[PDB]
Amino acid sequence: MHRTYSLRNSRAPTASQLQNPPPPPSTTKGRFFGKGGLAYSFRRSAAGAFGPELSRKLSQLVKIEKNVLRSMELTANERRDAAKQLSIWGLENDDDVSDITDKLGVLIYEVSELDDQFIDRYDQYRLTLKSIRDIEGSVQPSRDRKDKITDKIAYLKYKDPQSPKIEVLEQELVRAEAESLVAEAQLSNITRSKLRAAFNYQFDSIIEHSEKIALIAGYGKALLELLDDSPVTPGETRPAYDGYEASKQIIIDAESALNEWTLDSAQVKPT
Amino acid sequence: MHRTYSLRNSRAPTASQLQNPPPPPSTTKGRFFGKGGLAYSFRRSAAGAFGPELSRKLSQLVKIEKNVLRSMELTANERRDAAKQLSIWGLENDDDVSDITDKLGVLIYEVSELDDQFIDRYDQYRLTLKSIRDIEGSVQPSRDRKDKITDKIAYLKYKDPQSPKIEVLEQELVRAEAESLVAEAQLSNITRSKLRAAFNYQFDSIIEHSEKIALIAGYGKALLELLDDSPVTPGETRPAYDGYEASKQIIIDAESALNEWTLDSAQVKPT
Ligand SMILES: O=P(O)(O)O[C@@H]1[C@H](O)[C@H](O)[C@@H](OP(=O)(O)O)[C@H](OP(=O)(O)O)[C@H]1O
Ligand SMILES: O=P(O)(O)O[C@@H]1[C@H](O)[C@H](O)[C@@H](OP(=O)(O)O)[C@H](OP(=O)(O)O)[C@H]1O
Repeated sequence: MHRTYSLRNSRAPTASQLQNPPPPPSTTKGRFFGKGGLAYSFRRSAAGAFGPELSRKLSQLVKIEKNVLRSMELTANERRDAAKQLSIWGLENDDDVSDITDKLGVLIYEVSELDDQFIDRYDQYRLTLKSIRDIEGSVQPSRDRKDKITDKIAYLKYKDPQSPKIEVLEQELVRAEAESLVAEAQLSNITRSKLRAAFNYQFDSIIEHSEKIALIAGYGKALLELLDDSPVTPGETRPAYDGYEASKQIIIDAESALNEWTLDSAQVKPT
Repeated sequence: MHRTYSLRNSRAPTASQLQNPPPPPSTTKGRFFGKGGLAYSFRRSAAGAFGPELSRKLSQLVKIEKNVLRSMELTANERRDAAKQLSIWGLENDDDVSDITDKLGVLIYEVSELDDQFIDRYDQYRLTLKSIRDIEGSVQPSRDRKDKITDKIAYLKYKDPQSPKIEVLEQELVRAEAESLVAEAQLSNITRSKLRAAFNYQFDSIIEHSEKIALIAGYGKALLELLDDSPVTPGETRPAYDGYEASKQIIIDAESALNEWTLDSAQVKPT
């Protein structure tokens, strides 16, 4: 988060924000529950009511992550349709305009397919989170039994300190305690391992997607440079278009670079 | 698109796809209309029925782009909630685990706010597309009148070649034609200018967002390195955690780098 020490819900402008004023807030921000509907909210609340207490939060996280994946795939499909129909509109235009919008449509198609691949990786990470949820929520009943048996032992001791069940219940409490402390140890180990692996995978997918999208954007801007933005004076003829070969090579190079990209090929250097 | 010349709906694996097998397709791909509901589809169809013919496609593009923006803001809010509640789950864990998941939550919060900024830029680009739609759809009725008047002139000439209305209608046809050819010229000019500017803005926002997300991912992986993934043997104690200062400096550096990022500071070099 970028907030400086102030009560303001506004952050100090960065270098990009200093370069130009930020655009006004989106006009599509309507008034609603802030999420669109209620069925997924009911699912989330059910995850927050019925599940075991100590696993309830992680089950809710898994459900919300599934919602995020659903929304991401839906918006990827919608972006694909938008690119297709944008190029459809650009078909009946100037030949230069038609070619430029067609190539932009292909680039957005690549962006959509890369989004789909990142979505598959994101679902793999979500499955890992589901696995850690499962193991930890199945290790919870050990401590549940420990708490129940210690409460029963306290109640029996208060009611009848000389009851014969005291010794056997004490052995059982010891046994659940040996079952439980070291189970906590194993749970911590597996939680650390699974969390580290899943988040490393997720961040590798994130950086790969970001770098591929950045390369696509750079190639698209270089190809936009090809577009002739010089206006033609009223009443004049249309100059001939000869950018087929240049955009031809540009899209060829974009595909070649996308094939060539590797995890080590990432040029992002954190400091 | 990455498809090689084959009937396969499968693309040759890239270097990243060669490094490891791709994950299986997402398990959340349910059976439905492929989009979730019907109200937005009705809106899109109304955009594809009632509007002027030559502006109908661009109006549909604007509507679909609004749908994309709505979905993007919804998924950004859901990702924000997911990060918050993930860190909420990580609160009651190991102190190292609590700190690492808290910092990851902050990083995903930054990702969400950057998504919101990119969404604002994307809506600015959508507004530019709306503007070009408006001007071009308002220039369409000139050609509509030209076609109507030429049809009327042909019908009148066939019905009565010596009708007195022939000369005045011919002058009006000339006048609409002088109104229309050069209007086509101006429309081509304004379309080129608006499209180039809007797509340059969109691609600049895209590359900025991608680079910021890539820096966030790199810093997050470097911070995940801080996590102690070494398992502890059963029955042993918990080693003391001392990573507060290291993650302290890591998040400080991440914020500093995010402030320092400029458009020229982008390190992506298309070839
Ligand atoms: O004032 P009203 O009667 O409620 O209608 C609004 C506005 O006048 C436009 O018709 C429309 O924007 P466009 O001109 O771009 O179609 C907008 O839709 P929007 O919010 O989805 O943009 C409507 O909400
Ligand atoms: O086959 P169904 O009837 O569609 O139900 C699916 C599955 O059987 C589980 O109930 C659930 O996973 P869990 O066992 O972990 O709850 C999953 O949710 P998910 O995709 O969010 O994991 C559901 O989609």
